[PDB]
Amino acid sequence: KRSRKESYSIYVYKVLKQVHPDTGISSKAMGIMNSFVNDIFERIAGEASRLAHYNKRSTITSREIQTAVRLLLPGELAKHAVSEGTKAVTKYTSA
Amino acid sequence: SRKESYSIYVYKVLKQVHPDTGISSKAMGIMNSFVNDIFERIAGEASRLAHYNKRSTITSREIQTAVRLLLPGELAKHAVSEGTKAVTKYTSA
Amino acid sequence: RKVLRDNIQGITQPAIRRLARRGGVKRISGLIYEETRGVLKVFLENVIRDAVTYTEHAKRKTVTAMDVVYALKRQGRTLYGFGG
Amino acid sequence: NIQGITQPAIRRLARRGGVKRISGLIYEETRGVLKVFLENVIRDAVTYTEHAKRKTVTAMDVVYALKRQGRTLYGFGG
Amino acid sequence: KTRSSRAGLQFPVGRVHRLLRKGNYSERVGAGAPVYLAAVLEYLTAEILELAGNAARDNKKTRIIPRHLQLAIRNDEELNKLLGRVTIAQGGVLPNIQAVLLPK
Amino acid sequence: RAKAKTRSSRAGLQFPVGRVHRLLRKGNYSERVGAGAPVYLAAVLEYLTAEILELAGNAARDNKKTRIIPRHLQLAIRNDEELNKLLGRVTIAQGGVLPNIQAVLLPK
Amino acid sequence: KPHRYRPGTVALREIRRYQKSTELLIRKLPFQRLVREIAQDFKTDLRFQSSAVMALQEACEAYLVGLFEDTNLCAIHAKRVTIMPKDIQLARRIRGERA
Amino acid sequence: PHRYRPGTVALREIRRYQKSTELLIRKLPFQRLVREIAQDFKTDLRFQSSAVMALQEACEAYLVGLFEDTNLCAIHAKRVTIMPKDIQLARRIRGERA
DNA sequence: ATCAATATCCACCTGCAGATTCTACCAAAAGTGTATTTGGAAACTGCTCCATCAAAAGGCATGTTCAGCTGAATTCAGCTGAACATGCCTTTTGATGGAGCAGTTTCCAAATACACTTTTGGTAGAATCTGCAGGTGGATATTGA
DNA sequence: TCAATATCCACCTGCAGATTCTACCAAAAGTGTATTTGGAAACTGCTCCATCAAAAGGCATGTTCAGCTGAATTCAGCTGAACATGCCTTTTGATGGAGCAGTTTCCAAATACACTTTTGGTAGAATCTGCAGGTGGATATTGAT
Ligand SMILES: [Cl-]
Ligand SMILES: [Cl-]
Ligand SMILES: [Cl-]
Ligand SMILES: [Cl-]
Ligand SMILES: [Mn+2]
Ligand SMILES: [Mn+2]
Ligand SMILES: [Mn+2]
Ligand SMILES: [Mn+2]
Ligand SMILES: [Mn+2]
Ligand SMILES: [Mn+2]
Ligand SMILES: [Mn+2]
Ligand SMILES: [Mn+2]
Ligand SMILES: [Mn+2]
Ligand SMILES: [Mn+2]
Ligand SMILES: [Mn+2]
Ligand SMILES: [Mn+2]
Ligand SMILES: [Mn+2]
Repeated sequence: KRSRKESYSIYVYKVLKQVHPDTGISSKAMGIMNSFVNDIFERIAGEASRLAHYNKRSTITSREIQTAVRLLLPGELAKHAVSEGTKAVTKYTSA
Repeated sequence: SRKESYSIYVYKVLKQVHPDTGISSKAMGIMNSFVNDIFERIAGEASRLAHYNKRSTITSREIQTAVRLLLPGELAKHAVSEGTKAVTKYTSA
Repeated sequence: RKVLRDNIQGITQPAIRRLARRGGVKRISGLIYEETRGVLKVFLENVIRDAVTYTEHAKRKTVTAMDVVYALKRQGRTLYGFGG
Repeated sequence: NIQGITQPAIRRLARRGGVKRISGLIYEETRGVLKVFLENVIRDAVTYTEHAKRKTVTAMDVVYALKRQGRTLYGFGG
Repeated sequence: KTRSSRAGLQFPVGRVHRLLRKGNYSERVGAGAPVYLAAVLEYLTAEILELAGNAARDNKKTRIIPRHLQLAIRNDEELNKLLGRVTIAQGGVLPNIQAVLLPK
Repeated sequence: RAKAKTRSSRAGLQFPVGRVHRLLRKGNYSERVGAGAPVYLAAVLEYLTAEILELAGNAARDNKKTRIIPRHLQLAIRNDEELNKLLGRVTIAQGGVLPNIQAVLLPK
Repeated sequence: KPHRYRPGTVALREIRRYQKSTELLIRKLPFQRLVREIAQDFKTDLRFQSSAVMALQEACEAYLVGLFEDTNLCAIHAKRVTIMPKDIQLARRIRGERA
Repeated sequence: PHRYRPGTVALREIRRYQKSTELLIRKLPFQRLVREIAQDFKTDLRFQSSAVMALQEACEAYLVGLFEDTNLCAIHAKRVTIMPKDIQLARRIRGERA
């Protein structure tokens, strides 16, 4: 009788604090960030799905995400994106 | 391996509209590409429609809306027509 | 309610001129106002036609902010700020 | 190898595009555009080739790249 | 008893349905979906061929080549629209010249 | 039983890794999703929001504000070649446009 | 005198002004009617979330501001400073909106 | 002792090439340009003989299209000769370089 | 080359409407415990893709000429910007009545799980033909006088 | 117009490079049973959308009046089209042969499931503060003389 709806707000805010310790963000702005995150999520995942299909693969590995990033993101943003993704994943698999 | 396409079907249809006419090899490829593209757009739109209404199944209704979102005026109406018609008769027997 | 008519003329020159100033336009031919309205109406009908189509497929009598956001995306005018 | 695209060629193109009079500076300007177009389409294609883990770039790779770029091409695999 | 025969179509209603379930479009597909779609596909195909043919004749030929398709596409407002961002290979462009360029 | 560690923290990510995994499933992009994909993708999304956030913050600082608003996101986005291209077909509500007047329009 | 700025002084003053802000430039109510009207012709007895209309306006106004930019550029190309229908027409054909 | 005025052979060319659908660039030079470009992304590659056609059809079609838009921009500037700037306005409004 | 007639700046100033902080349910994540298979390796195969390489023109640089074209420069009619005086209608602020949105149960009808039975659609082939190419002439379209 | 170039459009006509139309088979597709399950009817709570009322002011409308801007004209260097002429690079053609891209055939590592715990979010009240909206002296800019 409530209907709780999800959002990335909690996370944007944590990242906002690492880059700008004491800066705030209005809700209109936070709304725009959620949009952004979902847009890119959708885009990455979409291209990824297509990549798997073109190759007869039934599963999406972090390898699909990576090529996807290379196709979707522009030059320097891609480098940085890819680096941090690989970092997160190799760190993850080290339990 | 087996490389399937729409070459046969394009042709049967070609034979109706223009029985006395033939179709190139390249021209046939073009036709293939066409069917594949429209299929994708229609499927994709349809796919998203379901997701939005939190539906987990793609019926003929999503297909019809997708068609109404994708094709131009007269093209869409005839498309929908042909679409329900086919469904109706399919349901006959 | 009350018959809604000729509402495109509600988009006045002052406003069409303010939008052009943000667009950085310095001088405007008097024939521009009728062009804009025409263009605006064609743009709006398309976004609105797709939206209401989404509204009808979801079987509602209300056009939601999302119905629009999806309409805009279908048209390549992706909008950030109202959900989605 | 870009200069391989002779001016006469660039003229035939412009001619198909309906151009009557051509400035001399265009030719280089057009070789710049052509270049960027190929770079982009190939940079995306090869990416598909290398994701498929291959040494051969296929029509489908080019095709999929064109779609990526919004230049959909019928007649070569889809 | 071919699932297409029932719908009175040439296009493969079965193959299509296969292409849907396997295409990652939705968790599940409906009996009608393949039908409705395949018929929308057949329809559009006919339309292209119909007009492409007429061009085949007008060009005096008998076999439809890419050119006849492009002529059939770029000459129809609606097909031209639906295919506004597609390149028909080996199709050329429609004969058109900016009257401002004509002599005299 | 052992202590529950969120997959995010195992990756040193601020973004919800499990959320990203769940969504990769409900979206129907593939029949099955690997274990790192949500981690990789989540890292990226987190990395991208971090990038724009830094720029907007500076943009907020420039305008002498402490709370980011849509306009700061605009300026941030439109002034960076890359974010600008990534969001080239995106319209940010209440963002405005970059102050820009064509040279020829100025007085001489 | 009375004092009097020359043609274009206030025009550039305005550009500077409207580019420094983010407020919607069209009046809310008029925009709403137009919307409810256009929509009534596609489907009768519809209702709108206050925000669907706010979205619509964000989108229309951004749309036209970009249009004027391109427009304005086609006016500077014809070695002119005054935008005209002629200019809006070229911008839309090149954008593909109305080939 | 016989001479077609400037601009006439041209209209003949326009009419000719718009009537045809044959590729307009010398194949080899193209394939050479392609292969060279590809190199800067990954060495020792190979291209299906088709993959290079998909590429030519793509380019020429792009260019011919871009010339139409360019031509329009010249017309708009009251000229009749396409200038590098006409190409820039076109690409600028297309969103290719905005 | 100075003047005011304005517009643009900004440093303060202070409620108050949006944050931001602080708390309780839960609808997911996070564990284990089995089950299921995806998709790299290996072992070879038949396909193309890459080089040779030897002519052979077709198509491309250079040049020579000069015919329009694309810049300038002027000049002026009249259109669009800048101002004002009017007074209309868009804003603002709730106050209220419900239409219809959504959250919750309960299902038949509808789509999904295998496990065999059947053509159907695709390859590699023998059957066929539609145009491409050439060659002639005969109107056309140009362009000079 | 007249009339000499060059073109360009038709008018037939024969061979073969590609349509085609076959013959035959794995592989979908279709048939039959059992499951599983998706949400469509059927209610209902209630969020927020449609209307309204009333008032004051921010603005849209018209109007003058004339500063410039768009545009019509006039005027030539000179840039870029039309022809020729000189051959260099691109075609046309198998032909050889192996780099590769497929293709089965295992299975270990990786996923998927099915409940069972645990707990990281989310929907509201509390409690604050950026900063919006005024205020008004500087200072810049702008247009007059
Ligand atoms: Cl159905
Ligand atoms: Cl993975
Ligand atoms: Cl005009
Ligand atoms: Cl230039
Ligand atoms: Mn109406
Ligand atoms: Mn001269
Ligand atoms: Mn005057
Ligand atoms: Mn009710
Ligand atoms: Mn058969
Ligand atoms: Mn012929
Ligand atoms: Mn059972
Ligand atoms: Mn259910
Ligand atoms: Mn002027
Ligand atoms: Mn080998
Ligand atoms: Mn907790
Ligand atoms: Mn918590
Ligand atoms: Mn302030």
